[PDB]
Amino acid sequence: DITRADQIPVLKEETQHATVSERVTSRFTRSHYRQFDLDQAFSAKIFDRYLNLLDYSHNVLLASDVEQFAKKKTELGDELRSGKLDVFYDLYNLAQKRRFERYQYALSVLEKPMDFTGNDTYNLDRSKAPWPKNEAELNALWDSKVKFDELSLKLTGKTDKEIRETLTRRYKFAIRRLAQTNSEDVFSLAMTAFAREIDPHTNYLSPRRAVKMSVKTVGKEKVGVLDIPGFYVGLTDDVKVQLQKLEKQNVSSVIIDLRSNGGGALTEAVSLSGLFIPAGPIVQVRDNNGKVREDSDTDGQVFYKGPLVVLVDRFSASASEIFAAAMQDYGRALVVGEPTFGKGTVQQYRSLNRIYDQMLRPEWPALGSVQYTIQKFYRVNGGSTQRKGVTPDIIMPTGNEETETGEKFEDNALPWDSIDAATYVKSGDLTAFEPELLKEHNARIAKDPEFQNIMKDIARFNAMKDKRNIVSLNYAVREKENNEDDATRLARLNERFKREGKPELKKLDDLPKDYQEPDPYLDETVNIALDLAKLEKA
Amino acid sequence: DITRADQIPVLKEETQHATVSERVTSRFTRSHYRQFDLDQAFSAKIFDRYLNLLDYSHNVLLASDVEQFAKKKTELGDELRSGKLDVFYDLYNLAQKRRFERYQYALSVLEKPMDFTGNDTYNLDRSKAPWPKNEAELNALWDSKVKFDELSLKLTGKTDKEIRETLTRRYKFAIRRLAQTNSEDVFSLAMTAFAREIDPHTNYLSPRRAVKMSVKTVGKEKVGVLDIPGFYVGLTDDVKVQLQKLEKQNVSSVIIDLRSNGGGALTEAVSLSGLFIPAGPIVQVRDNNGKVREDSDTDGQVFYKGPLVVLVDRFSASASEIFAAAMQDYGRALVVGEPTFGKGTVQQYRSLNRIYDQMLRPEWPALGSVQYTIQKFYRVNGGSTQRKGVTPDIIMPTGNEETETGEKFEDNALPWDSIDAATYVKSGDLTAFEPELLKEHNARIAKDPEFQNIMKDIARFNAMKDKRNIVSLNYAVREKENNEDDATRLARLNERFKREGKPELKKLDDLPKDYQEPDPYLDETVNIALDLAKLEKARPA
Amino acid sequence: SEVLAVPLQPTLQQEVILARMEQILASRALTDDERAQLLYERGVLYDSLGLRALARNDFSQALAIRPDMPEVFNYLGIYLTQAGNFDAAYEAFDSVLELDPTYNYAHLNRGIALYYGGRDKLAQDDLLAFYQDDPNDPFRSLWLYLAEQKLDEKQAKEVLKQHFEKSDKEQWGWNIVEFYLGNISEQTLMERLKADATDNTSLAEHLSETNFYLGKYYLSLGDLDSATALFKLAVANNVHNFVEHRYALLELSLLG
Amino acid sequence: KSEVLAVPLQPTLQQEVILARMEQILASRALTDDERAQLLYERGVLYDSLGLRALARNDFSQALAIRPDMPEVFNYLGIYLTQAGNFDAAYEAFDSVLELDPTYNYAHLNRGIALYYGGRDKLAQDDLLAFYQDDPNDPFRSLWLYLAEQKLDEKQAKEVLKQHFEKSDKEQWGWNIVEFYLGNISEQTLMERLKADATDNTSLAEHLSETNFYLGKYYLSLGDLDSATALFKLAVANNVHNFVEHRYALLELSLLGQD
Repeated sequence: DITRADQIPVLKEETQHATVSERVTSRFTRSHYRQFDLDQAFSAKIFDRYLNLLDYSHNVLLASDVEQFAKKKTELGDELRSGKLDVFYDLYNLAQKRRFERYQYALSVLEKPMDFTGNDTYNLDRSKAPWPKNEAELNALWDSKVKFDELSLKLTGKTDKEIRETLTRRYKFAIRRLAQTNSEDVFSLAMTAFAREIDPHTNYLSPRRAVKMSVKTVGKEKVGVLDIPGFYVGLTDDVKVQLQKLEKQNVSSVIIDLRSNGGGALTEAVSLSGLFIPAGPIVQVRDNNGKVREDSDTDGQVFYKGPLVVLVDRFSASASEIFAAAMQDYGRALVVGEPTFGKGTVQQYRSLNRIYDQMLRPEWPALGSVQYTIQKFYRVNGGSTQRKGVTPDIIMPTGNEETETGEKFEDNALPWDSIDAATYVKSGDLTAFEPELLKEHNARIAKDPEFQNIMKDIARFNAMKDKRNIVSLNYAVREKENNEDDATRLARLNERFKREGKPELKKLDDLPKDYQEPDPYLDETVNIALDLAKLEKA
Repeated sequence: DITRADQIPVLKEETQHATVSERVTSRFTRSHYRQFDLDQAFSAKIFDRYLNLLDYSHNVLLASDVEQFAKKKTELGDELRSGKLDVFYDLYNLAQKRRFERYQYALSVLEKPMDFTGNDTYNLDRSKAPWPKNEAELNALWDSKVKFDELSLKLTGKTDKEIRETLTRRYKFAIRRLAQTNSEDVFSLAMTAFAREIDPHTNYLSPRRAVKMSVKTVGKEKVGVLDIPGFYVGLTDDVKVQLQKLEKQNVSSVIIDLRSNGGGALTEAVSLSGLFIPAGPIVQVRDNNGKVREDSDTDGQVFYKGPLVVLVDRFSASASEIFAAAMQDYGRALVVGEPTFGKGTVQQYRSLNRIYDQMLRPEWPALGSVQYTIQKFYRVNGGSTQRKGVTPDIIMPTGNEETETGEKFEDNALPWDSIDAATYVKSGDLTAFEPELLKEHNARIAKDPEFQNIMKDIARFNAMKDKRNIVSLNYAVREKENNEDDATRLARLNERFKREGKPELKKLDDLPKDYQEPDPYLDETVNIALDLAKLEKARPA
Repeated sequence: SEVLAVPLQPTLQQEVILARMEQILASRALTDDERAQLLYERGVLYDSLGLRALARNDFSQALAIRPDMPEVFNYLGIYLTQAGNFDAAYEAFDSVLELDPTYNYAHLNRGIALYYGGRDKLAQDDLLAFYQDDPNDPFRSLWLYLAEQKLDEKQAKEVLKQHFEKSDKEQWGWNIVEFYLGNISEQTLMERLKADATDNTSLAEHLSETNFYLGKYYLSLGDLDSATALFKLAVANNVHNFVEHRYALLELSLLG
Repeated sequence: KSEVLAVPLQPTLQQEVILARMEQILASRALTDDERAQLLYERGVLYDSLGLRALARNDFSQALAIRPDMPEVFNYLGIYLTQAGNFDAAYEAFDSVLELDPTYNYAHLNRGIALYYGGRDKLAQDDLLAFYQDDPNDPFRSLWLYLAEQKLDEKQAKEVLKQHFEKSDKEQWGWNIVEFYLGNISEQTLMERLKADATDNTSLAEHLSETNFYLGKYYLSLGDLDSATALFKLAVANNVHNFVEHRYALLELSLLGQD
């Protein structure tokens, strides 16, 4: 183990890294969907992003350490083009030293008596904070951080002797981390600073489940539910199987559940769409050069034709969203739930190896990879799914709030935009039904207690997001919040069990580990699906 | 040995001949320079020609034998196209039989007494004679023929016992010939009948020195003579050599001697021409399809630039004629002698073998060849050399007479015709001189005794060609002609010897074997060349 | 806006097959019979790409292995025709029909050769026989017409008219005949060509054929400028194995 | 239509006997690895020149399998990826050319063209301006640069083209295409000067390949797709297979056929 700054090894670029930088820059500047110019404005931003990778919390580096290298911040494009990585390695070695200073100061602080009876607060988001000007200012910031870390552990029932044991372990480990950092970790972080300024799905990479069916029965009526986990190769076949099976059961309507259904295979979105409509295009795919491909299901056998609801949430991403958008745009299915993720783009990997590397530089290692965006998705009506995602016809109460998840929140996400509509024939309309579906939905959820509680949690989450990043360092204030949190949860559970004829819990920890939350959104979608069945029949 | 008709083997087509006929017909009807249609008119002519091949003298076959097969004369094109050769082999076997009849009759007539006192004649050309009607008529014709053959030998000093020994040998040999004739001889003669109706250089074929220079001197004047035997590959190089050498001497003029120079390489005519003229086309070559190629010498260098005579005769053929015509048309040399042969066309061989014959018919023999005309030559002025040949600027006496030899006398020789003139620049003119050269020439040859005798022989030959084919069967009339022939020759020789200071001959057979006739035409051409030399240095502009 | 195709380009299939054929011929995986067959096939491919010298090489090599392939002599005869050596071309076709007298396309090709070789009656014999073998193929009537035009212009036209009237009139080529007969204008011909073409390859093919016969029509009228352009426009389609492509090239060679 | 037309070019006897000879030599085993990759390169260049680009790519790939550090080979593979519309991979290939040999100038032209068709006009201009400075009297260098600059600023492209002409020695024939682009001569004068300059069918065909392509592009940028289409096909009709103008006349037609 390790007791002083000068025993942290000084990290240096490996002989291949200049070349790898040139190759990465070549790919990103020439082939990326986003057509950015690696000019001086862009170089500065790569620079700022690199600093935030070295010091997320703005409590390790000094403003004078930063201004030293910020003079030449606009030159980073050149540096990257010509494989000069001095700025990246110089800052990284300085950051390692500054980090060891912080951890060793933190170890010293731990011995001091802890007092959590203040009205002080801790900011969890320092990403917009001025850089600290000197050691005193760093030291105040780490007094505050160590107090947060201490109090964090106190609120989980640990003793002062045990807080100091844990944090000693943690801070000593963070120091052993510094010595075990290598050249590739530095290079990697420099290419990440470039990558992520282009878009949030672009990256540099250092070198080295089936469909479920159930039937819900409300009154005398029956609804089939297809629980789809992913758009896996083969899905569309397993769904045929299940649809013929529901036919035998004579179901009034069908729900397709694409909640938390992310990524996946685009072919499967196209072919799955095929099962419910017969037309051409499902999706339009645009490359990095204005060229548009239209993808079609050309075996126009419809296997369903009955009332259809698509159930989606904020985590429905990519293939999911294409399928849901097709069904919406064709007027084939009602979409219910939350606005989806808005993942409207596709990335691809590319090796940085060249076939003559081994021959001309036998001493090099293998070289790793880039991932970059190449295609954007558009709907048949012209609009992209990028950002806006799919907006449901009936939005559950959770959807009528701005969320902290989704492409629209990610850093430098590409914008929404549109192209011309494709040629297509709508299979239904369904806008007729919308005002009665919404009136009956709104009637039912005013009286359902799960929904009533969700409304309450939403009102409360909204009055608290004001101060979301500001945490109290007063142990009493924080215990009282933890206890009202546990008591609310307990009451929520007990309200449920009294309704169900199940025994009340005495305390929250007596709850089984395997306890399944109910699914109000799915339950209410069954009701929505049956409403649709009535209105479609006459 | 062989005493009766029925011991002559009957000849039959071999298994390959049908195929060979199809192949020959295919080449001749498709690729020959002459575009004939193998129709019924053509078939008849092939038929007539085949009869003349079987019986040249029209004294073997009967008119009834001929009419038998003449009914189907127009079918011979079909026969040839499809390899049916029944008419050819039937007539050939009939001809063999009829021939044996004639020879055996001749053996019998031979022992009868000979009387050569009659004033009868023998026609050597029976080629347009009516076919004989019967055996009596055949027998009279062979009485006549055997009398000719007998008298022929008597006039060489043989006795009656020796004439009958010889003609017995000859007629018995002609019979042994018949038995030794094979199928290929028949096929061959049938394809010849096809070939030679197209033109006289076309054929079916059954399966199987340097330039010399001297210098002549008249008065103190000198003339260099290049005696060219042939247009051999390499000639043009050997002639440079000789022209440098003549320069080291100082000659007033040069004679190129192309007498009796036939055939040869066309490239050599083109390149030789190059030595005497700056640039341009020498000859235009036309293929079987109206396409015209122009051949030129593209060196640029003239190696002579001095007075030049080209000496030619009736036997100057093909490459020779091209060279002489170029030199004439460019105004570069004076041409002297006789109108040339008129060989204006080129032939090529083709094999009748195909690469798969050995494999598919292993038992066949090898198959032989055709020769046919593919190109005709034209001069730079447009006219062909075919037939008219090259007409000299000064014609020696034997040139102002129609001769027996030359393309214009050959059977079915293609006609003369012309195309457009090629683009060229005349290097001289020489037309002015023509009437003084001719006046001086005519003065000199009125006084030369060789020339005087040539004109005499021409007058006598010309008054004799009336009955040229009609020979007398009177021994005394024929001995008297042989004796006036020998006496004229003896006098000719003795006139020469008296002039030369040489001893007279007493009789003609006392003459040495190695005796060289003089060359009056070359001597007089030396005089012509020197005349040209004066008139050319006397020209101001 | 005249009527032009994109000049045809080698397809990927034709090029991978060639690459495959080279490997097989380099290998020792072939009988003699199989090799001569493959050399023939590679010749046919190279001809279809316009590599006629490489084709002749593979064809000569085939005959060296087996000298009784009529299919090979037919191509050698074609090449001798394009090279203007009609004389030798006749020999090659005779060889085709000696091996297999039922090899019909030899009659067409010997006829064409005899036509360019200025033996119009003999050409007519071959082309009339080629006609009788498939009278509803209009191109058979067109080549026959070209030969008869040199014998007797007015009677050729009459026989062409009869050949059209007796045919089923189905195949597109009858439209070129209709033009030749005076029944339609040049613009109508072109209109029907575009209507009948479905894609670039069929357009190119139609233009190869059609520009050659238009070219010949104008040449026989004395319009060398129009003939020249038309022959080049036929060739521009790169339909290398059409007889009409081959003889558009030959016609241009003769105008030079 | 009395256009200016050549007889479309045909393989010469020399090109075909060399290919036949190359096949035999490759089938022998008489060759160093260096020699073999060199011969495969040479045979690829020949096949490309005859318009057999898949056979070419095959010989090129085989060459790199023997020696992977031939910049001359990557240059061709980059060209082919350009004609195939795979601009992304074409950039990779050219980068590889210039990594092996940064003095390999024609990679700048070809990467420029690739970036032009790939809708990266500023980057294309960088490569084409560098290609220009290496031989400013080569008019075609000014022409490709102009094509790229036309997308940034039409008025300023034209001004820079005018300057490139005025600086030049004005000797090479291609300056006449530039003169047309600048408004100084008419289409008919261009064609008159083309026939005057051509001496034989091969030079005529070449001039027409080049010239019909730039005429084609001019009309395309005016919106006249019928005239552009005709002109591109007329360029291609010359069968000058290895001209860049032939390759991109084909590509331009492919983009008119898709639309």
